[PDB]
Amino acid sequence: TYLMNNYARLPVKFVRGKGVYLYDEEGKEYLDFVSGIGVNSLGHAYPKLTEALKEQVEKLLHVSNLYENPWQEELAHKLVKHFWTEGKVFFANSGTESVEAAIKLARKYWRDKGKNKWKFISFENSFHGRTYGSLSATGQPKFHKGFEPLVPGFSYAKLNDIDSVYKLLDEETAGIIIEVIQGEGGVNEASEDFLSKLQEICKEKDVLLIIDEVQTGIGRTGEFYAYQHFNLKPDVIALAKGLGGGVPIGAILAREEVAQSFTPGSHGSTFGGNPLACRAGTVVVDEVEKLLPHVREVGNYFKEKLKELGKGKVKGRGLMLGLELERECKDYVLKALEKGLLINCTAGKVLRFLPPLIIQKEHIDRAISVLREIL
Amino acid sequence: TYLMNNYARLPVKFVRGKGVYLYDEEGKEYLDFVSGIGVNSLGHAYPKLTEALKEQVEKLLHVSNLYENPWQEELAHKLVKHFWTEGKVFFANSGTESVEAAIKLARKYWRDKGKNKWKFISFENSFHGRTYGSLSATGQPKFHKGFEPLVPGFSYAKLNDIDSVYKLLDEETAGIIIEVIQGEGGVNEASEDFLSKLQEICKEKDVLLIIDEVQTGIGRTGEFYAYQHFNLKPDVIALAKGLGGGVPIGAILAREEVAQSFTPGSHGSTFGGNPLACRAGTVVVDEVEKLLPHVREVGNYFKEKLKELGKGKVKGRGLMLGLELERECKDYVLKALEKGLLINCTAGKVLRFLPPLIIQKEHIDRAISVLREIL
Ligand SMILES: *Cc1c(COP(=O)(O)O)cnc(C)c1O
Ligand SMILES: *Cc1c(COP(=O)(O)O)cnc(C)c1O
Repeated sequence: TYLMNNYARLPVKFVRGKGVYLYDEEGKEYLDFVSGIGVNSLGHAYPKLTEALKEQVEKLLHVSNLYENPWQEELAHKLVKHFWTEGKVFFANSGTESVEAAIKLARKYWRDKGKNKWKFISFENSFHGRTYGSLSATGQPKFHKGFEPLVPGFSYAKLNDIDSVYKLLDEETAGIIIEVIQGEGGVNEASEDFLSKLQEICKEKDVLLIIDEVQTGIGRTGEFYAYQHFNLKPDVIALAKGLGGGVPIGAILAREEVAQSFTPGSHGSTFGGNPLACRAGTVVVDEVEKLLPHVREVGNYFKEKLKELGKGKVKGRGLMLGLELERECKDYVLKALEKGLLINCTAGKVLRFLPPLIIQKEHIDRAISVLREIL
Repeated sequence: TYLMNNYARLPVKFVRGKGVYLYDEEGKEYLDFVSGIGVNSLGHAYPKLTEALKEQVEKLLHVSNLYENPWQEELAHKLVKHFWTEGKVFFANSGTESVEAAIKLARKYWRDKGKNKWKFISFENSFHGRTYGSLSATGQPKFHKGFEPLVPGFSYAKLNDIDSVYKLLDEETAGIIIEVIQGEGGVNEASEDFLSKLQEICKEKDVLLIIDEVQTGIGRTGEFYAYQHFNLKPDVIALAKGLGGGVPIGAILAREEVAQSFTPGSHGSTFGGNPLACRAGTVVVDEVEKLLPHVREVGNYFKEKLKELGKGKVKGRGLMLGLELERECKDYVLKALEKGLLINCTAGKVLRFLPPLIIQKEHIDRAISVLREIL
């Protein structure tokens, strides 16, 4: 192999996909309940997306941000129209690049006011990216192992433990970074009470609330933005994964007053906001908005069916669900694979389900059927 | 606007490209000598690239590195074939993500060996990216302002000043990061003598040599990798931009021994190595190696014509050229634009030229004529 050994790849290779199914060279069909880790929001070979991309490829792939990028304005408008207040967007290429932008925006925001707030409070079991800024925010030392020193200023509180947050907070704290639901961390849900308090603290202590919606964003949980389940009012949010339906894209959306700190030359990206990614993003956002009622309906159904299995605690909401097992779930992933079902195991014993947002109840029953056979 | 104000965009809206030409919303035609900052290596609507991408879009966009990605193997193989020794590749989505991966690999490398080397020496006027790790390596304080503290351990020496390197090198130095030719910094060329000694220092002081080829890589300077002009032997190189011909992609290539340190779970990327990016890279790499002789010839032709204008010092190699003017080049960019020519101004007074690698002499003459009339 000419590739570095940083991944633990499953012994399977796909060549094509269509709808919620993937196929290997052998022609064997696989029901996809991982969607490339919540990236293939519209499944594979989605007609509207496929046709749009084929057209864009022949027209213009990239010109860079040296020039005006109208397509960025169009997509941004659709993202901001769903935000709780007036806001602006900066486009990136991935979730980690998006979190990086949010951290830089938060720090410069206070510096612009002549205030020395540069610290951040994130949470244990969180995952915000692998690049240095995002890695420092990621509350999992195992991922830090060998790369220290990280960016100074990051401390880790505990999810649903408001007291752990108060303890790490001081007058030098720029922001609090959190995932409404921690995906990679085991589909851990921040409670309404905790989130409500977290918001109050940010208003009270004058600290920015930064929500990482890279995994929960764009309809994944049953609302366009997961923060909307609790009427939260984030200062900045990070987005990626499902936003591009398979095409690499990322973005941060900040409220007007905060966005102002991203002045000319303060930050940028070469590939960021290229016409291909924005074309894909435009298709996805319009489609997810129409699918939301279905995502809520199919999601509730899927959660109910999981509870019926009586094989562990069911976590999450919408189509970001988990099944906490008593044993390590690594082996179940292999057994499901042999049976033509793609599932994921994270946090050691939590099966993570991230099917495409176009998933139907019939496909759900098919997946539940396999689970009942292997658990 | 719905976009943050972090860019200083020229008032031109492109909508389509064909060959080495771009067309804006008014249908006006522009000869592209910037190629989106050296990204559109094969120009726009390149037949072979377009057909390959359209075919890929219909089949598979993304599966994630949870599974085997054969397309990653194929592209890596082609990139390693041109490397000076045996190595491995890690795929990212941008140049900044690539430099970040390199910094991480270098630090973990020494940790695996039981050693305490975590510092890096980079150079003034260098540009390696905007995310925290890369931002720390970037030797331009103006890009740091408001974002500190950065990742600890970075110091900046002076290009072609070997003594400035010694004054910063100690036993805790993990590696030296450099651009063979600093593009963004003003197309600054590292001398053969300097690079020779720098290579010497690394071997004798036992420090890793990391060359950032995001801008110089993939044929831009006449050779597949710019370091080949000096028979250098880097431990790690970073690539991006032109590698994808317009599609976002990035990567680091490291010789076998260093690559070993990227163990399972140590690093990763959700979008990294997706089939769309790899299909693009595969086409570009095959086409570019066939263009190398052409790049060298048209490149030398262009450089000579630039010298003939007698309007400044000509810098660069191959098709990465610059013209250092007596005063700011801000206005000339606009004047050239008005005359249907896209050029770039960097380092305040350096006009940078990065035409597509398929550019021909007839096209060069066209650009030269415009330059003669405006300079
Ligand atoms: C997956 C994920 C990331 C990383 O996204 P990348 O595109 O791999 O950089 C960051 N934050 C959260 C919450 C994620 O789920
Ligand atoms: C352009 C450039 C980068 C940044 O690449 P991005 O994709 O914008 O992160 C890094 N290093 C060098 C040498 C570059 O020219």
